[PDB]
Amino acid sequence: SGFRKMAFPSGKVEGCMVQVTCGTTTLNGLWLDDVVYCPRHVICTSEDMLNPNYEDLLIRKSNHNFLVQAGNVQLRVIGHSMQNCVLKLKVDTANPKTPKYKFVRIQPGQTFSVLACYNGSPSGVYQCAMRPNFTIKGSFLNGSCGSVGFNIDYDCVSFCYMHHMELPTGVHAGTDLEGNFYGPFVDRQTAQAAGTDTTITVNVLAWLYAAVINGDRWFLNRFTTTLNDFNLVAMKYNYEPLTQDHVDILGPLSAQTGIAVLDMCASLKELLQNGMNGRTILGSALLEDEFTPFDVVRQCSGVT
Amino acid sequence: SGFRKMAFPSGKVEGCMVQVTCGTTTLNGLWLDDVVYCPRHVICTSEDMLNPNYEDLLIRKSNHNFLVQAGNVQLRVIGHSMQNCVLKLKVDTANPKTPKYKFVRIQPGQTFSVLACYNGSPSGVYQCAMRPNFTIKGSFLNGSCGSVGFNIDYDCVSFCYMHHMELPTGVHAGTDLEGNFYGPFVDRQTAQAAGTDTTITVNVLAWLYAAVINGDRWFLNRFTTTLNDFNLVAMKYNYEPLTQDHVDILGPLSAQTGIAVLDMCASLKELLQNGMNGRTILGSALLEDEFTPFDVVRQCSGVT
Ligand SMILES: Cc1ccncc1NC(=O)[C@H](C)C1CCCCC1
Ligand SMILES: Cc1ccncc1NC(=O)[C@H](C)C1CCCCC1
Repeated sequence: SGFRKMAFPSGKVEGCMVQVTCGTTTLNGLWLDDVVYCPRHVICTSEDMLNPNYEDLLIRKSNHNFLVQAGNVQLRVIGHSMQNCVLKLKVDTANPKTPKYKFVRIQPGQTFSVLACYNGSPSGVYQCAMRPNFTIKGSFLNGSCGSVGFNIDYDCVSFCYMHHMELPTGVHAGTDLEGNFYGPFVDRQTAQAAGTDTTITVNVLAWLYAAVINGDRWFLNRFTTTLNDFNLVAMKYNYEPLTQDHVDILGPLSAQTGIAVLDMCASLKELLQNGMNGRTILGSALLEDEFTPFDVVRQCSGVT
Repeated sequence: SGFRKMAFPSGKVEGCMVQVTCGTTTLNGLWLDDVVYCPRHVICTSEDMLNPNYEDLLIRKSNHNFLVQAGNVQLRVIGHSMQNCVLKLKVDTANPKTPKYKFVRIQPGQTFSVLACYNGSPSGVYQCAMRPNFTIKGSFLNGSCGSVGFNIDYDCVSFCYMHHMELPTGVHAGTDLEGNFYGPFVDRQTAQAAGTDTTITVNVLAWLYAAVINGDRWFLNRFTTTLNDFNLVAMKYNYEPLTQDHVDILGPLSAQTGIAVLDMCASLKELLQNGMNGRTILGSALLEDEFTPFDVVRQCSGVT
C-alpha cells in the first residue's frame, strides 16, 4: 500500500540522450537507431528567436555544423532534415542502446514521464499529465530543450513528447516525435495564448479510487448522482465533462472496490462543493488529476 | 522554471536489480560487484514471520537454495552471510553494470529516490523523504522488498535504503545497506510503534524559496521573526525546531532571492497560523517538506 506520483524507470531513455550543438546553441537530442531527433530551434541565434525563418536558417547549415556527442563519443552526421518542428540528423552509427520503441501522439489528459536533461545528461525524472489545453506543467530550465516524455509497456518505450518551449506564463510546450506541437503553439519567442485549462475529471475519480484502495475513505458519502447532474457541477468548477467512455475506463476500479462510478462522482461533487475541510487525500490537500485510471491499476497491482 | 518532485535518473540502479528466491519467497536483490544484497526475510515462510529466529532459519539454507536471476541469467551463489537484517550472497560473476557506488546511512529529513521493483523488475521511480521518525511514506506492495533508495552525485550512486516492511499503519520501514533498520523497527510481523513524526522545517523553508524563485510569492509578508519566536510556533504545529545549522544550509537560497531566512520564517509562521486560504504554492495546497535545500538548488540550477 501507499500511493505515489511514480515515473517510469528512465534507464532505457537515458541510453538515448545525446547533446546537440549548432553554432552557439546546445540542447538535447534523442538517438534511436541511426537518427538523432532534436528541436529545430537548435539552429537559431538570439536575433532569430522572435520569428525565425527555419527553412532559410537550415539552408545555411551543413551536416558538419551539427555536433552530436553521446558523452564520451562524437557521432558522425551524414544527413539532416527538418520534419515539422524537429530536426532528424542521420548518423553513421546506430545507437547500441536503442530500446524497442514507438512514437505516439498522446491525448490530452494522458500522463507520461519526463527525463529532464541538460547538455545531453539526465538530471531527473518526473511524472506529469498533458493538460486538456495541451501544455504541461514541468520543470525545465534553458538547455532542457530536447528532453523527452514517454511511457513504457513491458520492454517498449513509447515516446510522446519532446520539450521545446516555456511560455511567458511559465508553463511548457512541446511536440510529438514527428515535430508536431501539442496545442496551438509555434516555436518562436512570442506571447502565446494557452487555452482555458480544465481539471481531468476521469483522473481525479481514478485517484479517489486509489485513495479508497489505500485506506483514505473519509470522503465517501451516502449519495449518488447522474452523469447529467455531475456534469452541471463539473461545469461550475471547470472540470472536464464525464462521459460513458470515462465511466467505462473506470470499470476495473469500480469492480475492485465495489463503489459504483456514479457513487464516486457524488463523493467528488461533495468535495467540489464543500472542499476538503482542512483534510487530506493520499497526502494531498487538493483534488489530484495526474493519475489516469490505467496508472492507478498499474501502481495498485505492481506492474513491471 | 517550474518545480517538480523529481527523482534521480534510475538507470544506474536498474542495472543492479535482480530477483532472489529462497523456497517459497521471492523478492528483490541488489547486485553490486560480486555480491547480491537482499532482505534477510527472504528465508522465512508464513509460519516464521511473527518472530523468526533468523540465525536458525539461515542454518537450514545452503548457497544452492538462493536462486538469483538477473532477468535472462542465473547467478551462481558461492557464499552467503547475514549482516544485521540483510543477506549478502557472494556470486561468481561481478555485475558488469555495477556503477560507482557508496553505501551511506542518511539522516532523517534527507530525501532520496526509490526504484520500486517486483520480481527483480523495475516498476517505477519516485522521490521521498526519510521522515523525522525514520519511516518513509512509499508505494510498496508485497514483493517490493529489496527495492532500494539512493542519491546520485555525478557518476556515483549512494545507496541509502533497502525496503523491508510495511507497518500495520501503512507506512514503510527499511534498512541502510549494512542491514541496520532506520528507526526502532524489527523485521517481524508485529504491530510496532513509529515515533511521533514532525514536519521537516528546513525543507518547507527550502520549498518556499523554490516557490519565490518560480514566481509563487503571495505568501511573502512585511514581517520578520526570531529563531526563538519561530520555534514556539514550530512547537505548536509539530514542526522540527529550526537551528542555526538549518539557517546556514539555507544561505545560498537566501542569497539568491535576497529574502533573509528569518523573513522566510515569518512567512512560514503566518502560513502555519492562518493556512493557505484556499490558495496554492507550486501546485500544492499544503506545506511541502520533501525537498531539501540541496534539492532546491540542484533543481533550480539544472545539475546533471
Ligand atoms: C528559457 C526556457 C526554459 C525552459 N524551456 C525552454 C526554454 N526556452 C525557450 O522557451 C526559448 C525562449 C524559445 C524556444 C522556442 C523558440 C523561441 C525561443
Ligand atoms: C506486505 C508488504 C507490503 C509492502 N512492503 C512490505 C510488505 N511485507 C511485509 O511487511 C511483511 C508482512 C513483513 C516483512 C518483514 C518480516 C515480517 C513480515
